[PDB]
Amino acid sequence: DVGDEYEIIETIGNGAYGVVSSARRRLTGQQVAIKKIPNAFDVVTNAKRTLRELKILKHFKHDNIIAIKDILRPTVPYGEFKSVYVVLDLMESDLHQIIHSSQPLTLEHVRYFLYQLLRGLKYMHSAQVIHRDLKPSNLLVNENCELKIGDFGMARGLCTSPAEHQYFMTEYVATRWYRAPELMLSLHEYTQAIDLWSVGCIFGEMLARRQLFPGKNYVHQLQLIMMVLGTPSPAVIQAVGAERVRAYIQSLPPRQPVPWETVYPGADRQALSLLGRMLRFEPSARISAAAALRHPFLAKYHDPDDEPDCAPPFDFAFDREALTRERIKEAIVAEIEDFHARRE
Ligand SMILES: Cc1cc(Nc2nc(N)nn2C(=O)NC(C)C)ccc1Cl
Repeated sequence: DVGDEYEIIETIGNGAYGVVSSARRRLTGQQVAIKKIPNAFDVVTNAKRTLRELKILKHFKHDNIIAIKDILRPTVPYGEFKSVYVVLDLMESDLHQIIHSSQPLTLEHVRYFLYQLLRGLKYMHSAQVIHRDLKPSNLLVNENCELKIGDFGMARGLCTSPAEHQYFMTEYVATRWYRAPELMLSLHEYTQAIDLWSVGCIFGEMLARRQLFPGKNYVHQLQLIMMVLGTPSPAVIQAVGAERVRAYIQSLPPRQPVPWETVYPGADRQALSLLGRMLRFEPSARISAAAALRHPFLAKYHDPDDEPDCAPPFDFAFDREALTRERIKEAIVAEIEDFHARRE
């Protein structure tokens, strides 16, 4: 059941949320995507994640971030409510599908896709939200070339609970190929700078239409980053949590960084200038999303008056709480109610 307000067309694929249904609002004919989260309250970690995503997507109001158009209200008694139905914007493709296809992808495509990504990020980052899992598949693109950041399951603030495993096991946070050196190496510096490494990776991937660091495992991933970036500094090496990784990096002959001009021959000069400001071992050495929008490479689209920040910041306190499956269900049901009490 989809509240009798919608008409289901077909089951489509989604880069950010796996499998969704293309549908239409029966009154207006407006095309939408309907995500079903089956048995949503069965497992603690899944239930916590649904709550996190709902709170994050409700807090944001930005064209480059995926929006909740509607959330279906429980039709059955409370005890029987097991599946959540979320109405999202209908996004036909994603950046993974576009990069890795026979479709055009000129420097102008790259410039415009990076612009939309950084626009959405400047806003997200000012709310003290770190996506922590940016990748081409998570950057939804529609028929009108609108890029929208989706999939906030890995998202956290500047402060995290020690009660969760990823607080210590940072190398398991997100996707290997786009995972920031501070997460790979447990450098105890976890800011929005994490996302700018991932942006750099996506930027490189758009320029060559191939993954920049497609490591086969943990060590191989580090070897790939070090083949381009060179050996990390002694300060980065001293900050490495694990003794085996630290010893492994120290066991290697020194390597100087490879110029980006050698990595991407004949690629646009301003594109490579910006890329080098993102791909740095040191998180604090990286350009912020706001300063990147000021870079000459994005001058074409850059309008400071059309690139908002997000006020107030987003608070992750709800997520640090040890909540039972029932308490999470209660908090999700209260999000549905709030979403509806804020419209009417
Ligand atoms: C759009 C939206 C999506 C979710 N998705 C969600 N929650 C949980 N637990 N899994 N999940 C997935 O999308 N999983 C797939 C990747 C297989 C939750 C809330 C909202 Cl608003």
